[PDB]
Amino acid sequence: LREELQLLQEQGSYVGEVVRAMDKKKVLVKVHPEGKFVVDVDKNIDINDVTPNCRVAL
Amino acid sequence: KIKENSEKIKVNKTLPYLVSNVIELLDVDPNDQEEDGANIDLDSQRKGKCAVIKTSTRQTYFLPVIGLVDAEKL
Amino acid sequence: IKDEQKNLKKEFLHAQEEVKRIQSIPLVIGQFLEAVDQNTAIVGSTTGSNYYVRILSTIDRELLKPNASVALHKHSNALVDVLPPEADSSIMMLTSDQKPDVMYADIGGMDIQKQEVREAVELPLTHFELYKQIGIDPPRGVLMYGPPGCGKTMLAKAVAHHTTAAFIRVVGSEFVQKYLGEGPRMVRDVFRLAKENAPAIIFIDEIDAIATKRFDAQTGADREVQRILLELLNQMDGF
Amino acid sequence: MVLESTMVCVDNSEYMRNGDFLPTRLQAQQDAVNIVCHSKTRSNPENNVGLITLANDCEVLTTLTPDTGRILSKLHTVQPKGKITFCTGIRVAHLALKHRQGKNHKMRIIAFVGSPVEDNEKDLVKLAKRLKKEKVNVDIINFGEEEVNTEKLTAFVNTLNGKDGTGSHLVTVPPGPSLADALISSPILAGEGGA
Amino acid sequence: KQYEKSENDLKALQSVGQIVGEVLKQLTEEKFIVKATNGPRYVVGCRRQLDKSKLKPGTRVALDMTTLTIMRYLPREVDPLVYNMSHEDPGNVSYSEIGGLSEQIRELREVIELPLTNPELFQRVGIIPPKGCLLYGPPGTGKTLLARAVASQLDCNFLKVVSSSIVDKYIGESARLIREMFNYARDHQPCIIFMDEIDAIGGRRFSEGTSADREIQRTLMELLNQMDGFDTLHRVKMIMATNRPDTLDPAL
Amino acid sequence: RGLAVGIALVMYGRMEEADALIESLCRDKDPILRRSGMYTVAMAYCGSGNNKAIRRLLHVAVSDVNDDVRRAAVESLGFILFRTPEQCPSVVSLLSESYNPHVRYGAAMALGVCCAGTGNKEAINLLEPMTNDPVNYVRQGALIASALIMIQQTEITCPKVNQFRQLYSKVINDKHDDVMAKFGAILAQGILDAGGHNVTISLQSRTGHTHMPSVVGVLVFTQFWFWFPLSHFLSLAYTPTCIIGLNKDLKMPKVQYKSNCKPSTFAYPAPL
Amino acid sequence: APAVDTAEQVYISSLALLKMLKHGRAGVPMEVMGLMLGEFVDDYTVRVIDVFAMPQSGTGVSVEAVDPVFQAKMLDMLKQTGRPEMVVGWYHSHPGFGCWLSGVDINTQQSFEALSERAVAVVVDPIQSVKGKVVIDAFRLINANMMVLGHEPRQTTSNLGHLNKPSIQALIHGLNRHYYSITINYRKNELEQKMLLNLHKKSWMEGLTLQDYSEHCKHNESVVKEMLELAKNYNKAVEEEDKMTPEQLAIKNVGKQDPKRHLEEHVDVLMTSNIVQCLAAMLDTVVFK
Amino acid sequence: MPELAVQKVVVHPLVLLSVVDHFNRIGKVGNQKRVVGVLLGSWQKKVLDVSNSFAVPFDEDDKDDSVWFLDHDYLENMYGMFKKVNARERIVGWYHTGPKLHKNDIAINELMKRYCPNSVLVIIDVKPKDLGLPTEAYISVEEVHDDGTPTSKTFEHVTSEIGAEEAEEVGVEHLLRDIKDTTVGTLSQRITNQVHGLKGLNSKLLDIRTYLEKVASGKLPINHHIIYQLQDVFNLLPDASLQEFVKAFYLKTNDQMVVVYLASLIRSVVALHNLINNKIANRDAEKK
Repeated sequence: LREELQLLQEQGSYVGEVVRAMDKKKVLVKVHPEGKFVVDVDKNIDINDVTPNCRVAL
Repeated sequence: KIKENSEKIKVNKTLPYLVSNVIELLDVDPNDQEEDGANIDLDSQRKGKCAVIKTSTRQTYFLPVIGLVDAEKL
Repeated sequence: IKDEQKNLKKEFLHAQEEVKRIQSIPLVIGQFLEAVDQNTAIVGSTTGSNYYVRILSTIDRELLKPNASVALHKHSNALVDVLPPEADSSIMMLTSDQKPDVMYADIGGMDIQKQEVREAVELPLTHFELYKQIGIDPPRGVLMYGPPGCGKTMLAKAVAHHTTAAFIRVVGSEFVQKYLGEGPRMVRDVFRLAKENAPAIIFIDEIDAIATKRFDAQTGADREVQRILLELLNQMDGF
Repeated sequence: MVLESTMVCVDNSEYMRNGDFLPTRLQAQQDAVNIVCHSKTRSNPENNVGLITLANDCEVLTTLTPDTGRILSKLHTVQPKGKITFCTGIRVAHLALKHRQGKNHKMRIIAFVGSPVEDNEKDLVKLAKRLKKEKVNVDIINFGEEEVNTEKLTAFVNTLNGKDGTGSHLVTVPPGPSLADALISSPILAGEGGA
Repeated sequence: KQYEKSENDLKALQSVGQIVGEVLKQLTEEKFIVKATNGPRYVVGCRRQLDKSKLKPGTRVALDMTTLTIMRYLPREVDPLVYNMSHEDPGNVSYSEIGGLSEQIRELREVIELPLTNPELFQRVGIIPPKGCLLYGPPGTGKTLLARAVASQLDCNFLKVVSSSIVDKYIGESARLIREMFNYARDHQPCIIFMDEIDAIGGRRFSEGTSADREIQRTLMELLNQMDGFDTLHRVKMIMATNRPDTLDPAL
Repeated sequence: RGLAVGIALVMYGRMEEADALIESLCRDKDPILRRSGMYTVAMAYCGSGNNKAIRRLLHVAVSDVNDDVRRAAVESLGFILFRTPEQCPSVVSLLSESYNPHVRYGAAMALGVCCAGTGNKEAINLLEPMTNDPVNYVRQGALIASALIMIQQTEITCPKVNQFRQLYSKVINDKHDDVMAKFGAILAQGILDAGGHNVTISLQSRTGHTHMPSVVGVLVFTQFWFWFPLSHFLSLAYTPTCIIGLNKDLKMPKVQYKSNCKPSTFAYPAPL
Repeated sequence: APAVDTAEQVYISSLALLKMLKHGRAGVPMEVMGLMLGEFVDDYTVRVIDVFAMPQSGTGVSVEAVDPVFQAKMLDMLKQTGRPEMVVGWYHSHPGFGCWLSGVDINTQQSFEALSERAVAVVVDPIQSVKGKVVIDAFRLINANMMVLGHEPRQTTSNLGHLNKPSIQALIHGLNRHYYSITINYRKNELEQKMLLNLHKKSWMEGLTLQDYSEHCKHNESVVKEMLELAKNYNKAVEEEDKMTPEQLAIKNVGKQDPKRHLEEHVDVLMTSNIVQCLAAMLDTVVFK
Repeated sequence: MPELAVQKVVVHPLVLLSVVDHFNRIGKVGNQKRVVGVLLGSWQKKVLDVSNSFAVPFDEDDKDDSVWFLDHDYLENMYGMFKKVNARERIVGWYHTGPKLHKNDIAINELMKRYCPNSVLVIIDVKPKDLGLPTEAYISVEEVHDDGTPTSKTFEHVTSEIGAEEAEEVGVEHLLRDIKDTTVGTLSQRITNQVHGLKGLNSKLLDIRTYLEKVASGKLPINHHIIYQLQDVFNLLPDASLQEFVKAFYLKTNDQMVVVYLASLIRSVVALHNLINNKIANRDAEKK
């Protein structure tokens, strides 16, 4: 319970979807109400374990 | 002393600053609006010269207006 | 150790006060899209922006699971708490504070039309049980057509006045807001109020300025109208 | 005079309202309290006064303040049905003097008696023993125990002085005209210590 | 004066600037749900001090941005364009000029002047008083002038409105002005609302349109619902001036 | 704080007589006084391990949510039980689970003292998750307690000392970071190397029954959360681990003795 | 340096914790403050004997918030009772920020700091502090320049830490720089505690007091009817319903309006009420008759 | 000025706590003497919500209920500083340090009226008495008796309850080394309240009983009103005792067992045959 406030407090979040996934170790995501952004891959999800048009959390 | 009290405001006061327009001009008392009763019979409305402002980002912000150029001119 | 449990429960209850502060204001209201998993879920806040956010102490997917309002904490955007569907419904059940000026004293005629509307609109509200039983399938929406002034809205107005309730009047320019993203979010809540307190009537005065079969869809202004129509269709099956 | 907490006890009785001291005592004492208060304040201003009624059921009108206004107000009105009860006023003065707004001062009681005492010989010797142990003294402006009574006070006053580090004084104002509003002549202008 | 700025500004900085909101609906008078004019909906508190009665669905509140408790009460909803139109009356306009056409001025007068003093006069006959005067007349007659003149004479509050100032790029901003011109007019009753050249707001049936047309049908839609719809006009009379009415929607 | 440890030394080998004293102290109004009782039983009961002593410490701990009494109680148990040191990891584990990280610091200590001359397998693994935890004071208890059991043994034979050396060096260099983790790493370093690997703090004497100098020095030592100099008392605790001859003429005669050692598995360590 | 500078534990008396909280709560959302009256003992004990509040305003927790009228007036009262105290420091609530100091707080903290190096700024729980169990911490605020000189580490020494985050990493950076959650203990004795434990004297009557029998009998009847409904749903469920995840359980074992839970709540409330209501009436009857 | 304006006294845990503190601090004025101090909170209203209390200098001589000193200045200044901070804050009344009810308090009540309308007598004791709070609330009532003077000034008890603000309540928990003993909540609390009532009932009967013996021989003064009310308790004599029973819980437990047992039973069948193979696995897993 103690830990939950720390996890819970965060800058926020966004929901985007992978438009395209590179071979440069960046992923093309469009966040739904804003424009497109090119961003580095995380530990959990990267190019080999993603297929495009899969909604992904940020 | 003015600069010192103003000092917390002064950091926000500098760049960036937006522009906006005046939905209404509210001419009331210079400082402290009326006091409401119930449990603790004292102020919750402390509004001095005030303006209800609509920004041009299509957002609305309430703010108590500066005592140097008052609401009344606006 | 049996005593230690009892003390740990004491520590627990004091520790619970810590979650309780995030659970209280400031809070933002969102709507639950669906639960992808326990610890995190996909939610859509009332800004027309969607966030992937955490669930505080693994709240049960029961009456959370289908489309409902939920409480989120503002400064984190986290899903702290749940709200029922009735909470944060846009406008209240109307035609009990904004009743029309018209009765069946303005129209005594169009007899066949009068007979039809009363059986179709008024009666399933009263006795759903008789209306299902008879061999007419459960209530679905009505479309009223005609040339201007014929009283398509008039018969709807008339019936709503007599009832005093089971009617939500919404203006079709209330869907729209100044500020983008909010415009479809409005539609869902108001339309949802009807569903919880069923049978209830959602009556739109003039469906046009939204029911365009053509959108420009290049300026933000056009896009927003296109988003109201898109929500509407989805929601129609939802009722 | 300097570092003193004072309880001025105003007598309110059927006796204190006569034409004994022109025009009537009620006006005459009002002049008298202003002269003692001011006199003490004038000497060095660091003394304060309080107000208690010596007579009947004790009431604390005021605790320590310099203010003359309160003494002047209490004095003009008097109960017809009142009479002195010396024991209650001494008891209460001592108790009040302990707690103070300005707290540093020595304990002295100043009392007006414009009535013959209504308490017996056992009572008067009892009170004198209490005053002496606490080393808290009473200065008395006495016209009252002259009225149809003997001066019981006279004995106590001598005993109390010397031993106590506070002073007591017997101030004599003859019964009938002699004034009792022209206080400068017979000193109880300020309370004197004994040490 | 400068010391004064600092103190009044101090109150705002607590909140990190206060935000306008309005009660989206009353669920209780302690916890309200508020819709924000800056955008998202919230569930907010109320002060243990504030009179609970002041806060209602119709009225506006300000909230702390940092703890969403209703900090204070704000007056009703208003639009800056409306506020100036109502406050001002330039030009004035003499009644004498429209004159000599005098019979035609009477017909107008029945709708505009009589319900303002009392609606009782029309109530007596049995029927609600008409809403919305359409002045039409060959070019250059005085249609716009007639509206202005009768108003100037009565000395009741008068909104003179540019109809090409009602529409703007931003969507539902155009929806807001029409309900707003009436709402201000209802607050300050007895009143006259004048829109000149009603053609600007008037749209067609469209849906082959442009963005400009897109906006026009929506203003058109809102006007119907306030004017003769479920909502009604207790003494606000609306004066329309038109050179040729043949641009307006068929419902209108 | 100083008194609270103090009442305990003078009661040494009272056994049951200490019970009346701990109960009173615990009954007392002030929360600080409740801590002072725990000391009293800790010193007195050593040289035994009895039912009587344990039951009251635990009593204090459950009745009170209070962070200090729980942590306090757990340490004293480990001293009573070191006359059958195997019992201690079982009981200390239950208490560590609790919501207060405070209890955990004491848990670390309890184990340390019990095992201090020679330990168990179980005692080391219990301590080990606390070392990793990033709550500063739980990590602090863990690191110091580990050093005590391991004392006067070669760094090669132990993998844990080698690990701890790397950890120590980074934390001491950082100046701005919280004091308790720094203090755990250093106290545990200094102990390990102690006397160039020649002094031990024995769990109990090598004649048969409990080392007095070790128990006094170690008990005050456990406190350094407020006022640091108390930790130095650990000098009194050290026991020399070699025999020294003596004879009629007042000389030392040459004593050769057999020892379970080889110089081909044990050689003089140096830290980092 | 021969400098003291260290972390200061605050020993809070029972009147002082309850009073500060009360003020803080009353004050929401406007930031409210007040002075700590006390005595200093030891060399890091600052004891708050008592507290008073400076008025509730939108201008508080500023050097403008402290009024000479209220402070003097308040001090004068204490003298007649004969209580000598010094201004040990100041307490405040921020209900639009956590249990960390904010920018507006800094000017006030500095003035008290210069006056007494043993005056602290204490943030007291209001209702905004996310990590709030009524965790009160006292901090002093320095700047970056001072830290590199090495003034900063002194302050941090001799305290037990604890991590909070009620407003993201920016708060944490300031939190570490300050003292980093300083330990607060409370001075109490057994007599004061007992007064706080009991709600009222009236429990003596009230514990015994029963409604009307008819109403008790109704309660039993209402629950039974409720339970009877849930029963059908239990029957399918029993085949599993030991499974993790409520989403999965929703279909399998009727995890949508969970029958185990509904039944357990109905049984607990019914149980305690029926026994207590029977026991009371029956016990009273034997004593009275 | 009104005495009658109380029927409910709600007191914060702060005021109750505050008196305990003032006894020692004030310089131990009390014992034979008394310390009465002002109560700050809501007044001019029926339900009294006491926010706070502070000590006022008082020297009491009990025996003679005509002699006392009370600080005249204290009430005025103290009310003004507090008012600004919270404007509900006014002078609610005064506390008396017991030990219980007296007649000496009657004399004391009259002077309080001139300063502020109040006459509420709250007897907050610093000495533990009662299983609950040693606090009583009293409202001055006028009743006629026919044993003594006609029309007496006396006290009828009026119900006392407690409050607390939300932060303040969590604060009450923080100081305690417990949460609370009772709240009349779930299964566990609810019984604790019943046995607390029963002990509380026994304490009540004894006060009245001991007193009647004393009237019977060795005279104490009596009132017609108290004597009548006591007689009434005998006269009212209950009727018959019936109804109330449950058994519901056993089904809940029983159904619960078969759901947890489902897993156990399956584990039992696999586990037994596995038992010799498990030794090689366990060793291996444990080895590294």
